[PDB]
Amino acid sequence: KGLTTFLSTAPVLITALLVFTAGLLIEFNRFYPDLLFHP
Amino acid sequence: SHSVKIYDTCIGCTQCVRACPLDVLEMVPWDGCKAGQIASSPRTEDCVGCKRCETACPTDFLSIRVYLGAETTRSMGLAY
Amino acid sequence: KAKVIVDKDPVPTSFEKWGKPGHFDRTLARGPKTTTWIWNLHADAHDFDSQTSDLEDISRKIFSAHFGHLAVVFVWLSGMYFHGAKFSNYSAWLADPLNIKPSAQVVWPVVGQDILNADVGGGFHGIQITSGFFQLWRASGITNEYQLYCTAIGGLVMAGLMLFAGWFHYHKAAPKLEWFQNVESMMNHHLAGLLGLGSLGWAGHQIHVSLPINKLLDAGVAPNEIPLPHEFILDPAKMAELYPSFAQGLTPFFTLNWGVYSDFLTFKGGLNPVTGGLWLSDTAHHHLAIAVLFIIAGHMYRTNWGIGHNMKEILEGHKGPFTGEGHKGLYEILTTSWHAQLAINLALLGSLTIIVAQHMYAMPPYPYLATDYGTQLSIFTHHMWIGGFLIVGAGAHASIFMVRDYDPAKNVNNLLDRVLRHRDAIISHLNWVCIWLGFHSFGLYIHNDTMRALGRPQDMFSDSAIQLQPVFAQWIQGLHAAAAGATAPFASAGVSPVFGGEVVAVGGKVAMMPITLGTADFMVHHIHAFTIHVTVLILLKGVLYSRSSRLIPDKAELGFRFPCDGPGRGGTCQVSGWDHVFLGLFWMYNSLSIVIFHFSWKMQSDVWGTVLPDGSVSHITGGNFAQSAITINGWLRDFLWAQAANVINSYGSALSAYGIMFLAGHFVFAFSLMFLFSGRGYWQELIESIVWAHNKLKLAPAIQPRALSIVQGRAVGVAHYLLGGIVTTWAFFLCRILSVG
Amino acid sequence: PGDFLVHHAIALGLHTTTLILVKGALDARGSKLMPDKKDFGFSFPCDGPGRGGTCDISAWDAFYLAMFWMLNTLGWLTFYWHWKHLGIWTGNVAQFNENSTYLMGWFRDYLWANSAQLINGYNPYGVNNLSVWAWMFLFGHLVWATGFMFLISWRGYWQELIETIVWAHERTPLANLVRWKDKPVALSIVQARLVGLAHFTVGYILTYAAFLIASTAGKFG
Amino acid sequence: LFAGWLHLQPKFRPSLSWFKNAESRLNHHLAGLFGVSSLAWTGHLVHVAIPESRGVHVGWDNFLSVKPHPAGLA
Amino acid sequence: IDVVNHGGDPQVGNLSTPINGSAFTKAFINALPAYRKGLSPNRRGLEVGMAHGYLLYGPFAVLGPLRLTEYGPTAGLLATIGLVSILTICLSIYGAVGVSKPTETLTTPEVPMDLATKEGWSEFAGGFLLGGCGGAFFAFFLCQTPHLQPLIEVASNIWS
Amino acid sequence: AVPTTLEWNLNVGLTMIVCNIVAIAFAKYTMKEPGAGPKLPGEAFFGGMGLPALLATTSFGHLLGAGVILGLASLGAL
Ligand code: CLA
Ligand code: CLA
Repeated sequence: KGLTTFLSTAPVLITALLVFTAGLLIEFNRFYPDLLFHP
Repeated sequence: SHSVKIYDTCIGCTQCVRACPLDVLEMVPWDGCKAGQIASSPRTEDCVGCKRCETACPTDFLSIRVYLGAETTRSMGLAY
Repeated sequence: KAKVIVDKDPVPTSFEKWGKPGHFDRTLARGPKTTTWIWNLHADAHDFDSQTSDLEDISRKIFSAHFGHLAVVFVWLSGMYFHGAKFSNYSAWLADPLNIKPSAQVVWPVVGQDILNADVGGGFHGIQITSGFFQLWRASGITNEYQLYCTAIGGLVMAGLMLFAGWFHYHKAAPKLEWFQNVESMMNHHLAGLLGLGSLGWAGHQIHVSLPINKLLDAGVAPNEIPLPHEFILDPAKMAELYPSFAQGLTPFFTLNWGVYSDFLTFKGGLNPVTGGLWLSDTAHHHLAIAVLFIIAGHMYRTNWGIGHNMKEILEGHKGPFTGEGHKGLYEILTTSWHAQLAINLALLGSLTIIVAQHMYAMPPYPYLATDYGTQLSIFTHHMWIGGFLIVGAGAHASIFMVRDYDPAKNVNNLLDRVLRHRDAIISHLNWVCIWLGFHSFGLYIHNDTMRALGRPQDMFSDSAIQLQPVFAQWIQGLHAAAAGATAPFASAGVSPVFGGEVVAVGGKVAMMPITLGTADFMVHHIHAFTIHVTVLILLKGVLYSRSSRLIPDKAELGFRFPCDGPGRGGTCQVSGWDHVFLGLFWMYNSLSIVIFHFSWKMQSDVWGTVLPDGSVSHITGGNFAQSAITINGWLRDFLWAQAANVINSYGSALSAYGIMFLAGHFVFAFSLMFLFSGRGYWQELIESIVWAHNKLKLAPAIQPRALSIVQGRAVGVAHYLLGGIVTTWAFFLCRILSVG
Repeated sequence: PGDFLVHHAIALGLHTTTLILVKGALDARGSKLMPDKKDFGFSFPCDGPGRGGTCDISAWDAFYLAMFWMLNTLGWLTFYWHWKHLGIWTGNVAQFNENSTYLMGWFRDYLWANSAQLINGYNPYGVNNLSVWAWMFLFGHLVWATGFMFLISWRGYWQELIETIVWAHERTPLANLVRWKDKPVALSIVQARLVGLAHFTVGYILTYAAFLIASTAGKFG
Repeated sequence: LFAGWLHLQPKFRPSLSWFKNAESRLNHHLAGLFGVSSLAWTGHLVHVAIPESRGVHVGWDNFLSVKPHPAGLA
Repeated sequence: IDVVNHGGDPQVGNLSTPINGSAFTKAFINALPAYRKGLSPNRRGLEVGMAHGYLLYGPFAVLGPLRLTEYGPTAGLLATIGLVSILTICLSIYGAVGVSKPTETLTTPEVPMDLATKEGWSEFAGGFLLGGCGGAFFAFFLCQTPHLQPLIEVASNIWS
Repeated sequence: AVPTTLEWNLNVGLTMIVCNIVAIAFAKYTMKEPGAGPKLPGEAFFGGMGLPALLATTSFGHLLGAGVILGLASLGAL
């Protein structure tokens, strides 16, 4: 019960958010690379 | 010599006098406060200007206020 | 006297304090009213003395945190062994170690960073590592990647064991205060049981594993027909066919017939001509000798049985006329203060790491270590930087000892009291020797710049010009070159080819040459002494003037880490013991940067290079240290401008990450000066302007945004300065030496 | 495309230098942390470590922190002018047109490439006519780096150092005959901000004037 | 010189009974100053002077290696 | 036995170490031209200037722009004369500002009262001028008259 | 160059015993607390030291004996 409060702290959630955002961007630039502009 | 000026927004908490390292400040009786006392700076020629009194003041803006002026051998705090 | 006594379950293991940050400090527990709370959460997270006043709880926290740090280090080591096992060309490198570069990290191809996978040989693409793990595993007798995988698994198991021990020694069975005060038992078990038994076990490994596998490797046997190290023990016939004194048993050890062990316990001294490393017989004999010496030294101190010393009567008996009372009070200082122990241990570990750096370049312990110039340059630079950081941290913790753990009642007329009593005479003469060294080490360079600029090459401080030959170091070099056979009659060669002899060369490249010292070496060694002395001056001035001065006499009540006392007395800015560490970080940057620049130029110009078939050595730069390392323009032109041609032309190649890191370190160095030059009261007013714009759109944060504090502003500035400079020098060094080496 | 990005760097430099300058001009009379900033005047050191820390709060901080931004902006635009005009005057304009879009082209094809004849103004093999410009280059580096001493290290360290030096003078024989009329103290806080600023500035102009003149005089000379 | 300076310091100044101890002074002067010194000169003679008279260089390096007689100390 | 004592007054910021004030440094500092008991100014300055002018014809004679040239000893003499003149101007303006009584330490419990006045420091400066010129010229004459004098070959082979 | 190590004559054992006795004499003259020890029969024969003191003297005699045996083997004695 006290663990979920620690996971709800600012550094843990900002790390989870940044890893999720970086993973989404990396998985996008793997499957759809080299997008300098919208065609 | 520096100018230590005490204004009328003083609660008489005596924190400036206990924070002062060169006995510049003291407490005088005062009818305009709940604590019945206000700070005064008689021997302000001994003030170095460290502003420890300004650090310890609990007013929103400080009732005790140090103005750095002419520099003497005591304002510089020189052992030589 | 020395017994095991613990408290059972002193701290319960619950997650309720995980969700309550700032629990360790009373001031941090009121809640984050301002953003200074967030930085105070990290600044005081490990300062266990400010958390609790009981030394037993502090020592328990320290003992349990050491296990977590060891678990982190073991996770790191297991990760390195796993990268050697899975993502490396170590099996390819063992077949051809003279034409295949060591690589242990592949780069994922999601963006154009697939170019960062360098072509290193054997059909493997990856980053050319310079850590020297490959040469370390070759010296350890590791022949296949499964032995690295097993070591990685063992590192994970040991890291989990250390984590469990850290939980156990804080939440299940935590030792008392007097379990820490008996440093006699601790030091006996660290000398004999940790250093002695560790070096004895490594001596046994080097006898049974490293020596036969490495002798078969140097004899020309491919590693996948080389037998595994356990049939060398299980079948002693294969172990005794080479080095044939294993035919006789262990009885010559016990009858003191040690001489027949001379085939595999040698004192050859020099480098292996086949590999360029030290003889592994010399290393095994060395580890056995220092194991016996450390085990003997671990029986010095009285623990439980009457025999031994108590480390107090040794201190009590050491007293003279110039001191009087002596070392009385120092045992209580070192057994009641953790900061004095950290200041001693961190200084000795820093100087030890610097010794490691200065020794592994001249006497390379590993096969094909001196051949790969990148590994040697990287380990030298890395260990200099680590050692200097530890020395500055020692100055820091001496300053923390002086205001937080020093007691004047226990220290009357001893050594520490008298150092405090003549600190003005200490610091003023250190200031004079710093000024003298600065003038007569840097004004020589300024004079040489001036006379080379004014067309006066005969008025300079050069070998052709007015000479400044380091006659004492040359005499010591002559003593070491003639040491084998005269003062060390049972050494086949000298300890290193540095002091004399011939060019040790492996393949086509030079392992080591003699390093002749001239006017440039004299002048740069005096700059080394100067920069070391100024770092000593700032750190020691922070130590001695930590409690009081003529400026601020009541400075111990302000603490170790405070910004200033005010604008009075002219302005008492950066008076604290912390700010002397802050300035000493800049000066260790300057010192160690000049050290690694001297190394990277002297070895490239006068040691490293290729061997022509005629016999002459063609160096990397061409021996320009003799004439260009005497001028600042020569250091700028022939070293910084000339050798950074590789790091700036690295784009579109396999070393372009080094050019990226070069520019990134330049960015972080420039970014540091915003924090270093400016002050808090600018940024507080700027944040006040931003707060109103947030208030206009209902964007007021609950935690009020404050500017970083003055000490935190200095800390951020110095951390960015060191990071940006060190990353820059790392990138420059590695991209230069991965192109010319 | 190499002119778009440098123009936005220039716009960043003017806007930020304007931000320090407007910020210190409009907060000169006072603000939330320091209401009575007009009583101490234009140029004062601080208002103590109280109220969270009050370093660089005088309206002189605007000038002091905007000299750096003005020098950085003028460095950006003069590097722009010099590299574009070197591409024009050499006749190879493609170097700027392909390498100014990224900063390593700036760092390599403009700084490293055009410092070559500069730093070879004096070498072990002789002396050129640009030896005074190489000497000014190194002189500007020395003064610019000496400014870092006044800007990073602050006053009370030096006051504590000068106290030991004063003790050493007054306690040594044969030099305690020579007594100062005025007591040697460290440079004050605003004075040392100004001295480090002047060193930064003088080193900045000296080393860029040396690099500029030698870079475009070793080619077109 | 350092011994003479040391024996003027009050910690190491000998008492009057030590100076008038004739029995110990005679014992250490006949056994040690006259006997041990003559024995040491015999050691130098049989170790250095006699072999150097016979062409055998000894020095401080070889006196633990060059045995003065073919039947040494047996 | 505390060999490092105070000077008799512990709260004064100095220590009576062996180097500072024991037996051999109280003499030979009290017996130097400065702090000697019987000398007047223009005699202290004469002795000090003679020693200084003699020693300063060592890094100008063999260390200069002309040290490979036969004009080198003469240029070193002229440079020593110029430095002695600059130092005399410094002494003269230091006296002309106004001098106080010199600092009394543990090594020198008695300082010269004659150097505590502006007139005494003018005599000291004049004696320093005459002594410096005499010492520089004497060192020039000694170095020049044998024309080789192989003691000068030592510390010029070092300072090649 | 081997140091002529002299593989186990009886003079090696005699020298080891003699230097053990030398360690006994040195420890009986110079130790501070030799009476510490749990128990041993015949304290009169062992000079009134405990068992850890006995181990310390025997170990010091082994260090001294090893040093003198290797030194006098390298010189050529024994
Ligand atoms: C290039 C940059 C630079 C320079 C010149 C200095 C200069 C100095 N530093 Mg340093 N320092 C710097 C940057 C610099 N620092 C920065 C970045 C910081 C880090 C925050 C500091 C912080 C710092 C601290 C913390 C300390 C110093 C100290 C010192 C002094 C060392 C003594 C010495 O070498 O005297 C010799 C002087 C030089 C080598 C400078 C070159 C001068 C040449 C050789 C002589 C030319 C003079 C010329 C002939 C005069 C005639 C010209 C005429 C027209 C006037 C010296 C004055 C230490 C100190 O003062 O104690 C001794 C000390 O405590 N430094
Ligand atoms: C065994 C220990 C020992 C020894 C070696 C010494 C040694 C000495 N003691 Mg000493 N003494 C000792 C213990 C010892 N004493 C004891 C325990 C006591 C205390 C009771 C004294 C109390 C004591 C006193 C009170 C005095 C001495 C003095 C001296 C010195 C005598 C003068 C001298 O140097 O003549 C050395 C002379 C010879 C070796 C030769 C003597 C004449 C020979 C036999 C005649 C033949 C010479 C022969 C042909 C060789 C020729 C030489 C060659 C060129 C051919 C000498 C250094 C004196 C002193 O202070 O000196 C510093 C003194 O004042 N001692």
